[PDB]
Amino acid sequence: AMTTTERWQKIQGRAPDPIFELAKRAAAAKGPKANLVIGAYRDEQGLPYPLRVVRKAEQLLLDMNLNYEYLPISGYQPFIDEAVKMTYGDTVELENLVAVQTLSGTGALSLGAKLLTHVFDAEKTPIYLADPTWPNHYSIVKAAGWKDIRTYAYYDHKTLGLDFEGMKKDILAAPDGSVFLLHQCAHNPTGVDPSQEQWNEIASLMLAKHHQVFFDSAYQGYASGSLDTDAYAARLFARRGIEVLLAQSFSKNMGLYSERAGTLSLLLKDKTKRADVKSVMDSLIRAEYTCPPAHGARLAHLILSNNELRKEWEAELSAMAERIRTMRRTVYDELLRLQTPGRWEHVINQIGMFSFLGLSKEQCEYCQNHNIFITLSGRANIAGLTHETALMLAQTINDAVRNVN
Amino acid sequence: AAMTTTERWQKIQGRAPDPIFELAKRAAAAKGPKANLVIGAYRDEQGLPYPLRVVRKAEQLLLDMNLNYEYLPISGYQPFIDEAVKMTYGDTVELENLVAVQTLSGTGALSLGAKLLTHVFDAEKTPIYLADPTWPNHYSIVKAAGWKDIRTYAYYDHKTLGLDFEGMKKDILAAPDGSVFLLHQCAHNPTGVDPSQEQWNEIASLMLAKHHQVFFDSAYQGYASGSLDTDAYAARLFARRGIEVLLAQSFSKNMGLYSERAGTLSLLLKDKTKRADVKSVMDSLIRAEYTCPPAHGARLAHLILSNNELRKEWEAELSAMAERIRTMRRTVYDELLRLQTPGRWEHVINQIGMFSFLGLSKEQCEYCQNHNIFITLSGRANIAGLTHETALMLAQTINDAVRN
Ligand SMILES: C[As](C)(=O)[O-]
Ligand SMILES: C[As](C)(=O)[O-]
Repeated sequence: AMTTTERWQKIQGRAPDPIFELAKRAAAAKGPKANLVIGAYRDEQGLPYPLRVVRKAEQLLLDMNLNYEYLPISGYQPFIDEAVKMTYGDTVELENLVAVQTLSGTGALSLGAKLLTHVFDAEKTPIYLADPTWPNHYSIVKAAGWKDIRTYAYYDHKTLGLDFEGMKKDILAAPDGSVFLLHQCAHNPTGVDPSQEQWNEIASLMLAKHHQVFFDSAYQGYASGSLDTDAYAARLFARRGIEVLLAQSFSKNMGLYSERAGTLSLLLKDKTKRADVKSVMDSLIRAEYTCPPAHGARLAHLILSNNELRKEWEAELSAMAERIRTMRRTVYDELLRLQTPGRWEHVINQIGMFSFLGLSKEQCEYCQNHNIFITLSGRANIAGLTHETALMLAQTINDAVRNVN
Repeated sequence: AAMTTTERWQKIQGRAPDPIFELAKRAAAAKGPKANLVIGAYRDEQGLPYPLRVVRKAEQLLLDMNLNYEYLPISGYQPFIDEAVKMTYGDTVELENLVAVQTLSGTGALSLGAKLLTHVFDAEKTPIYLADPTWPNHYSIVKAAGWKDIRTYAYYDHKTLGLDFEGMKKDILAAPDGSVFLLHQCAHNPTGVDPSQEQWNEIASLMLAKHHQVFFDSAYQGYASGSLDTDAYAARLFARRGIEVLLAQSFSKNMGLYSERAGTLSLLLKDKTKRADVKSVMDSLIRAEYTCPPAHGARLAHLILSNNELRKEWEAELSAMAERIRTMRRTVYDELLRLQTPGRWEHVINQIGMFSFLGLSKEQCEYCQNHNIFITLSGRANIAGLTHETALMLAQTINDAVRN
């Protein structure tokens, strides 16, 4: 603390991201293995799967010779409009909402959490996250300045299902005018979503308590294989009059992980305030990164907008969702043939890319040590499996259960 | 007292608009003959957006590589980082003794760097010094990163239209030891005024004696003079003088990659264990903001930096862009001489890079704007948006503004 060298010498290091680390360990791991850490889709051969429609869009886009001039702060409008239309339906009135392009879902979550501090007192108003949830959610929200982060009950670790009664109690027990970060479909990590009727009950509670709803929509398409089906909760909440804030990602459903394409949108009840909310969002973006990367949004716009590419895309995503169910069925069937102790129906009843297996930290540690790389919380990327490794996963679960529990 | 969400959203405070934004909009919508010289992007000799030929080549090469779209590491695409830092510092002892990450271009590196520095300095008490004048977004970025005592150092001499080097030195010395100084590495924005080599060396010495932290904004290497070496002088000199340089790098102007957002943040730091701690803070800050950076811009810049043939093509293509800006500076100058406009006008050809402080009063800049010559009220013009034709128009309108 006199020369700059001395000043830097005192910088406090930070722990590394456990997920991204484990994925690195898995990727380095030796013989036959299952790298099931990160939620990234793999094909039948277990290899990365750039979508055929994205390969088509690459060539279309290159032939068009668009320029590289700065986007507006808010980003590439053709993409934003199509993207909001994909989640809210061709019905949606673009004029009654505010929406910007973001750095995928993470970017929309960070941006939205910061925005909310201009409307709510982030020193006092709680923000509620699901129990359990993406551990990065807590980090993002905290970094954005939220000082009272809480949990709503969601998953029942005994029944390996939804704890809906606990969720309702926690919504009602929260102070009025709190923020709730909800998973729009394919809850991460549990893979269990409310029913349609349960979503409508949640909406009525959010209304009666004057809560702010923040949807995280990272997996639209993966809960059912159908984009329209999976948009049910967002569309319901819109129809019910909720001022929905929603963070959207194209990393998983279009496979654009590396290009960072997403949106942040707000259904603003008072149209005269749209300009003011846009001006805050734009100042937040301007002071971080000035404007977003164009390539991913340009690619996604072509795929959303063109009727042929859009239908090809939806068929490709439907097939992706179906390979995941086949993998679930393969693991489940093998768990039955080995007569592994316990119930395993949640492997096939859960939806999305993951299975939340319900194993102990020690059983998970066992798995990792036999080259089955699932998280310590028991989360497994089913979309990482091949027929070979789905069988290995079951065999290792069977071993872990019979030998540690 | 707001109760419903709609009532809370009702109370949100709109954030005042960028006056440059409003002017640029006026300029872009204007009919009739005009010169839109507001926003800082390169235009070619026909006044048009200029995708680089080497970037169009690299696009096709990348497509033919059949690459996937899987996440980059949090810190970004490491071959890009390595080539990017080798470009600014050269193939030298530095490359092993630094920490660097990919960022969302210069802006991203500036925000990340300003946040990072709050983990080494007390942003509540330690002053951070910006140039007088500077890019208005500098103030926004630092304020938003948490800096509470934002100050300025004398830089442009509004009388001489050159550098106020004595005043700069005085402010460097008068600041408390251990302050942060955000320096423009080359092509100062908005003025085009840069210190000489010998002046940069005096500055390095002052920074060492005062134990100031140096934060370089490096948005224009190569693009300023046409030479990557020339334009890297300050960074390399400061490195050689032993300064722990924090540096924000952009490929927006020098590769025309405005839309793809490719940049780096790097720190020169000797101890290897501490390099890894610094890294861990950079990665933590990234992760909570956007998880990892976009790949397409980084893959384009890496291929151009690394492919020996594209690298050579690019340096020639950049040299020609820089030359064309000088050419426009020369055209304006000659016309102002030709028209015998009152006053000194040599600053038009002594300034370097895209931007020029023309030296006009507010009333004269208003006159330019009302005659469809869109420069800012502080007299900033983007020389690089001129054509031979609008260069002459500018000089003639300046000559009218000055005369009435
Ligand atoms: C983790 As994401 C939705 O920012 O690719
Ligand atoms: C203005 As920039 C250096 O972030 O493209």
